[PDB]
Amino acid sequence: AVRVTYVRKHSYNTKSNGIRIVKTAGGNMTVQHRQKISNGVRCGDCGCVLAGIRHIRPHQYGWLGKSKRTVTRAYGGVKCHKCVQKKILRAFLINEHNLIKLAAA
Amino acid sequence: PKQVQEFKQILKLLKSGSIRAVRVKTNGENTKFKVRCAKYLYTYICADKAKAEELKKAIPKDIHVVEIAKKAP
Amino acid sequence: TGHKGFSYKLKLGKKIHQNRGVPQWFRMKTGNTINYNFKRRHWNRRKMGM
Amino acid sequence: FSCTIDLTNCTDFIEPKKLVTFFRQTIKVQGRAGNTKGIEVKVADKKVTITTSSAKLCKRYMKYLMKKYLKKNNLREWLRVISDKKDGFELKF
RNA sequence: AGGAUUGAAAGGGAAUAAGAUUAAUAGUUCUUAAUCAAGAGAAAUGGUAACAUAUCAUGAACUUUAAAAUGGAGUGUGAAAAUCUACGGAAGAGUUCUCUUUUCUUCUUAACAAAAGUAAAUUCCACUGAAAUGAAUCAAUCAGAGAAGUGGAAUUUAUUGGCUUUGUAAGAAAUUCAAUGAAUUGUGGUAUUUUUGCAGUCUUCAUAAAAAUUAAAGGGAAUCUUUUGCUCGUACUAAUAACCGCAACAGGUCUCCAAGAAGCAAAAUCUUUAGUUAAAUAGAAUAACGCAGGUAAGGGAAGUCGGCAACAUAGCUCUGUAAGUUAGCAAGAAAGAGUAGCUCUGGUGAUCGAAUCAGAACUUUAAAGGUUAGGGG
RNA sequence: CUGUUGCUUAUAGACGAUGGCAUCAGAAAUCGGUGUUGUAAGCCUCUCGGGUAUUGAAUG
Repeated sequence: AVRVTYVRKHSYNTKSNGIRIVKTAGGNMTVQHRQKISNGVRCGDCGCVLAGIRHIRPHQYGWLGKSKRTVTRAYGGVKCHKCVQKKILRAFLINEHNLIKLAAA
Repeated sequence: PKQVQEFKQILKLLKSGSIRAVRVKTNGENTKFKVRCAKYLYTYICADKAKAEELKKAIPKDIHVVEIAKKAP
Repeated sequence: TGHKGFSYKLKLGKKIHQNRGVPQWFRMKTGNTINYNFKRRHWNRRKMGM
Repeated sequence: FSCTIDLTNCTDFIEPKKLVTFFRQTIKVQGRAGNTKGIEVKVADKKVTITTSSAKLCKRYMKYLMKKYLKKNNLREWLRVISDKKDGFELKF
């Protein structure tokens, strides 16, 4: 087999020193540098991973399109649909209860 | 490098003044029209000789054209 | 090391420059007693300690 | 499949007949050296071809038995079988 | 507005690759192709929904959320690479009076993007409402705060979007041939290993960083081309000769990549790519006494302070395994039988393939033992 | 006369020494005798085969 060497001067297998050995022209293999695996967005209430948003590095969200870093809904990109649905029902039902309980019962 | 897909978009590339150079590579099966633009190198894979000649005529006369074959320049 | 500070590299270059012998024309001066530089060193004989 | 052997400059060394036979009693059509009834060697004047359709054979098969010749007749040091890149072989010094 | 400096060339971090080139530097030069940052030239739609639209489709103060950014073990599994292998060849080389349609070598392709074809896993959404309880995993685990089924959405899979494919791009490179010019560069595998993710399981009186910096939300204040990219390091060794031990010291000194055979094994042994045949001089002779490695008749610890040293046992399968015991062990207890070569048969799957197990003939120098490899009570 | 030297010398030997021969010398293969192993390679038979054999063995 073909053995390879690090290209940069980092000699230790740290988290930021990940490599991939891929085949090149002529049969020789070159060394790449692979990105770290990143987490996604979580709902602020239930801590569940949000859908519709990619799991990329924080600085790479700026390069994405405007619609690719959020969801077209209230609290989109910070609250899940279950998280939001309870917020709406909490807001309406509590105010309605206050209207009859107090406020000229 | 980006690839244009059908015959319409390539013509608008030569019609536009953003062009910088054109290289035509003839392969054993098809011929590629590589338009060197400012940012990217657009290429069109033409598999019909009749439509290849039409694209050759549409090239503005004031631009450099490189014809490539089994031997590179 | 490969990695070094800029001013440290210039002090390494000076130690290279000073590791030279007396030029021939200097040895032909009248009343000359300086034939060999005794402040000379080699990498494998004395470590310059910097 | 039709592969030939070019002998335009070694007819003095190799007379094309023998060679015409060699193959005949040496291709192992089914492991038997000789049973080439479906192999059409013929004479082809200067060249020698096999133009075989029914039997199974390959170009590297032909180069193998060609090298059997020049080793058998002790003249492999003088010649060397090169493919003409045209489904055929030619002999060089 | 909230708290100052320094502190990591292994922590966090905007963005570059392939080929060629030098006597020596090269993700740094050259060719080609990219990317990033900073600049210049009354406010949209679609889908029931999850959510989706080459910028689009405004969004200030203030506040909030998320990311950067988090242990380990063990199991299963997706993909790539290497190794092995099936089919079909092209080119070159090796052996060849004994055979061998034979043995060997090459058949490659980056960053960044595209979107023909097509995956595995997980989480959500719509319809319906499960008991005769079903669904499923290697294991689990799950379900009227809603299973299974049908149809969808999203994300992860070493860049865009995981894999094949495409642009780059064959014009490069590899292997050949001729004397610069010509030829080729399919398709597969329910195999092994490494790497990289994923999914749930287990474990803690252990719960396994922060900041720079980025995005989104709530709120509703106000009304394609082109330029530049500064400073410093970059040679070489990294060790049976470049480092630390007074030295070209058998000592010590942190990592990355990693072929074949054989085997449970990254063990011992042999080989391929690469490196080397020099590493404090040799020649003749073949005394004693040594240092290192061995063997030995008969006896078998009588030697000795003492079985010191050496011998001995040793892999795998089957049978069998005592007292004692904190009931978990003792245990590989102890003890016994088998094991080779060749020719066959059967069992274990999917819509051709895996090494594994069992059995039967016959032959022999009667088989773990070259290497490796418990002495027991 | 003796010593050196030669026989990569032996009845000897650490080196010296000692012993033998030195042109009718010596060395060498080959052959025969003598041993060891166990029946070669090509096609159970060839086959009591093949191989080794002084190196510190014995003839020519």
